[PDB]
Amino acid sequence: KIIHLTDDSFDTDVLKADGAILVDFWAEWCGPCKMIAPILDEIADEYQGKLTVAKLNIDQNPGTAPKYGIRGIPTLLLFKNGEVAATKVGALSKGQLKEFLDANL
Amino acid sequence: MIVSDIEANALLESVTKFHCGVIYDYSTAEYVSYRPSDFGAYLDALEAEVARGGLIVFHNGHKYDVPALTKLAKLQLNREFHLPRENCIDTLVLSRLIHSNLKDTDMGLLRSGKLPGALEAWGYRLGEMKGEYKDDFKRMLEEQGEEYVDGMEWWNFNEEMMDYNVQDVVVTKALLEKLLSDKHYFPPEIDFTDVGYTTFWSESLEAVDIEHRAAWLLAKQERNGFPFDTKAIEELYVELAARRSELLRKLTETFGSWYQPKGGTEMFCHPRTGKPLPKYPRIKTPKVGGIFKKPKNKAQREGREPCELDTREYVAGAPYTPVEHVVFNPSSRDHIQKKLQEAGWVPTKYTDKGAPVVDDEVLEGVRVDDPEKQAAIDLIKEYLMIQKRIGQSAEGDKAWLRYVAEDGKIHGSVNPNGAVTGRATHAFPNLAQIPGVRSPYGEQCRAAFGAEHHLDGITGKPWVQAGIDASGLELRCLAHFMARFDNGEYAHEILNGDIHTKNQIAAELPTRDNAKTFIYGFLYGAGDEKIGQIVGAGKERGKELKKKFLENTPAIAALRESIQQTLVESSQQVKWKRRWIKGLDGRKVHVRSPHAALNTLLQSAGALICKLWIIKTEEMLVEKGLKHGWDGDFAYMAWVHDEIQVGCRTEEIAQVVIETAQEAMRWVGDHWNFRCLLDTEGKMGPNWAICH
DNA sequence: CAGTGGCACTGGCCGTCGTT
DNA sequence: ACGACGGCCAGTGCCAA
Ligand SMILES: Cc1cn([C@H]2CC[C@@H](COP(=O)(O)OP(=O)(O)OP(=O)(O)O)O2)c(=O)[nH]c1=O
Ligand SMILES: [Mg+2]
Ligand SMILES: [Mg+2]
Ligand SMILES: [Mg+2]
Ligand SMILES: [Mg+2]
Repeated sequence: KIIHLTDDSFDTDVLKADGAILVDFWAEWCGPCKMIAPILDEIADEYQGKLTVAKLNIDQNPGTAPKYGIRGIPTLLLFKNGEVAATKVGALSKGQLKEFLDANL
Repeated sequence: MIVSDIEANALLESVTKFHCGVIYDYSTAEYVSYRPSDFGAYLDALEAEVARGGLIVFHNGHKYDVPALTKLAKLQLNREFHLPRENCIDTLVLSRLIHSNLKDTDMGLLRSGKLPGALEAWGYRLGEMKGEYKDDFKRMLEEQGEEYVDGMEWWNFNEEMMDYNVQDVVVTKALLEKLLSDKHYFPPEIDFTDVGYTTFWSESLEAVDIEHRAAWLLAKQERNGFPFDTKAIEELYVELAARRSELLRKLTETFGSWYQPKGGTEMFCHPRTGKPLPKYPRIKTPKVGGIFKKPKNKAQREGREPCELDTREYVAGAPYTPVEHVVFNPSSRDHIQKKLQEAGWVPTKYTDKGAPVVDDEVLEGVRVDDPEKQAAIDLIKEYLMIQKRIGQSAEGDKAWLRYVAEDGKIHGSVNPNGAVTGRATHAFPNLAQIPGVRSPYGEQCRAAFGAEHHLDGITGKPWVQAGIDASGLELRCLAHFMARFDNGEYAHEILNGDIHTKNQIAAELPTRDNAKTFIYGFLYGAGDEKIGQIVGAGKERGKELKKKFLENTPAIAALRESIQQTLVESSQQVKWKRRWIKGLDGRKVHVRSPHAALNTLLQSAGALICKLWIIKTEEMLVEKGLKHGWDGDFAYMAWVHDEIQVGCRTEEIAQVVIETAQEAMRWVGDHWNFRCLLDTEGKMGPNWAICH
C-alpha cells in the first residue's frame, strides 16, 4: 500500500496528488530509518482512504531531498496540494505518528 | 671580531627605520647598545672593525642586516654604507653547513612543529625571537587595557625591543663559539675569534668560504628578483578558471550529489537488544519537542480545547541521523574513488593506510561499463591538472600572483644549503618547480618569467636573458668517481655526442627527458618496477634496462661497493663505520641510508660544483668590468641546481655571460682536479620558455 | 627500497567568535 | 544553547632538478 517514489515521478505522485501524502525520506544506512519503516507499513493500512504513505530513498533518488532542505533522516514530510503542510524529523513511535497524523489531517 | 644584530621597523622590502643595535667586541669583552639616535655611531663602529681588517658576525646578516643597514643608512642618514663581503660572517650560514642534516624554521617563516627531526637550540632561539617578543608585547598591552594591532610591536622602538636585541647577541655569540668548536671545519690550533678576516677564510675548511660567498651572491639574487609578467598570468588564470568551471559542470552532471552522516554525537543501539552498533552512523535524540505544545490554559490542560501544535520539527526521544548534502568534488580522491567503484571499478592497489590509490596511473587504467563515466575519467585527470596550475599560479598560498612585488618581480627565497647533499632549497614561492615548457600550460608559465619583462631604468628597453645549464652534470660526476675503476673510460665516452640522447636511443625511449629520469632513477637505486613505470612498461622491462646498463658500465657496481665498504661495517638497522661522505670542499655530508649513498655522493658533488660555479661566474663577470644589478649590466634572477638564468642589459652582455659561465665551469673542474671534463650549454632569449 | 626539495587539497579535529 | 571558520596536522600526489 506504500508508494515507492523516484525523482522523476515525485512531481505527479506527490505535488499533484490532490490528497494527503506522507513522504518519508530515508536511506538504507540509517538506524532510525530502519526503525520507523515497519511503523509506516501499519500506518499505510490504518489510514488507507484519508492518507497515502510514500517513501523516497535519498540514495537512489538524490535530486528531490535537496529542494526540501533535508538535514536529517528519516524526515517525514506531509504534503497536501503540492505543498509541505507539516514536517517531523525522527524515528517516531507508532503512537507519535498517529498523534501527528490525526492532528494534521 | 665583533658580534652584532639590529632591530628595525620591517622586513628588508619595506624597512625605513633602524630601532636599535647591539655590539659585542671580543677585544673589549663588552656589549654596547645603540638606540635609534645612535644609528650613526652604530655604523661607525661596524666600519671601524672593517678598517682594522676585522670581522663582523651576524645571524642571517647576509640576507637581512647587511642589506638593511645599507638601505637605512641611505634613507635615514643619506650615507653610503657597504660592508665588504669578506668581512662578514653569518652564523646561520655556518649552522646550515655544519648541521646540514638538520632543518630550521628559516628564521620563523616556518612552523617549528611541522619540521621533521631535531633543531639546534641556539638557532631555534634566534628564529623565535620575533614571535616571542610579539607575545611579550601583546601581553603587556592587554595588561594596560590598550588593544593590540596587526604588528604594532615593530612600529616604534622600546626597551623591551632593546633587551631582545641584547639577547640575540649573547645567543649569537654562544652559537658562534659552538660552531667554531667543530674541529672538522676549524683547526683547534687557532682562535678564530682573534684573527683578521684573511686568516679566517684561509685557515678554515674551504667549505666555510664557499658557503658565505654563495649566501652573499644569492642574497643579492633575491633582491634582484625575477621579472614577472603579471598580466599574462592573470589572463592564464581566467582561461584556467573557465576550463575548471566547465569541467566541474560536466562532472557534476555526470556524478550527482549525495547525503552523508555528519554531526551525530550519540551511539546507535539496537532497539531490542540494546547493544551498541558503532558501525551505524552516529545519531541525535532530541531532548525537547512533541506533537503538541504544553497546555497553557486550565481547561486546555484538562482536554477541553486541543493544545497548540508544536511547529518545532523534532520529538523528544525520537532518534534521527544528522546528515549533510555533499556535491561531487573532482579534487577529492575520496569522491573520485566512491563514484568509480559505484560504477563497477575494482581497485587493485591501495595505500599503506587502506585508501585506494587514485593517481594519474590508475585513472588511466580504470575501465567502467557506462561510456559517459568512462569519458568522465579524462575530465577528472584534466581537472586535477588544471588545479595544479591554478594553485601554483594564482590560488595557492604561495601562488605567483600573491608574490609579485611592486617592482614587478617575484623575489623567491633561497636556502643556499638547505638540502643534506649541499644543494639549495627554494621557496616562497619555489622557483625551482615552475612547470616545464613541455608540460601542459608550461610555455605560458615559463614565459611569464623573463628579462624581457624588465624595462631598463634609463632607456626603458627590455632586458635580455642568458640561461646556462651544466651538461649531464651528475653523470659526469659519476664518470669522475668511477675513473679509478675504469681509467676514465666513461669520462671519455660521455662526451661523444649527447649522453642522454645516446641513452634515449639505446633504451628505446620516446623523449630525451624520459632518458634522464630513467638513467638517474636507475643510477640511484630504482627497483625493477620503478624503472618500468618511468619508461612506461612493466617490471620485466625494468630488469632488462637494469642489467643492460649495469653490464655496459660495471664500474657502477664497483663504485657502489666501495662506498658501502667505507660507510657500512654491518647491517633496516645499520652499524656504521662512518656516517658521512667527504664533500668536494671538505665538508661532511650526512648519509641517511646505505642504499642512498651513491645519490649522496653524486648529488653533493654536483651541488658543490654548481655552487662554486655561480660564484666564480659572477666574479669573472665583475673582473671584466660588468656590474651586478638592475642599475648595471647583469642580474642573477634564478639558480635552479645546475642552471642559472641571468638578466642582461644587452645581447652583447648576454653573449659574454654565456661564454663566461663556460670558462667558470672549466675553472671549477680544474680547481678540484675533476676526472671528467665539465661543460655548460647556454641560450640567449627573452624569457625562461626560450632560455631553458 | 631513485634522492632532494616545496606545496596544494581534502578531511578529521579543536578552540575562537559570531548567530540562534 | 549552537554552528561557521581558521589554524594544525596527517595523507596523497605531483612540480622540478
Ligand atoms: C631530471 C632529473 C635530474 N636529477 C638530478 C641529476 C642531474 C641533475 C640536473 O638535472 P638536469 O635535468 O640538468 O640533468 P643533466 O644530466 O644535467 O641533463 P642536461 O644535460 O642538463 O639536459 O639533477 C635527478 O636525480 N633526477 C631527475 O629526474
Ligand atoms: Mg637579527
Ligand atoms: Mg643539466
Ligand atoms: Mg638543469
Ligand atoms: Mg618530500
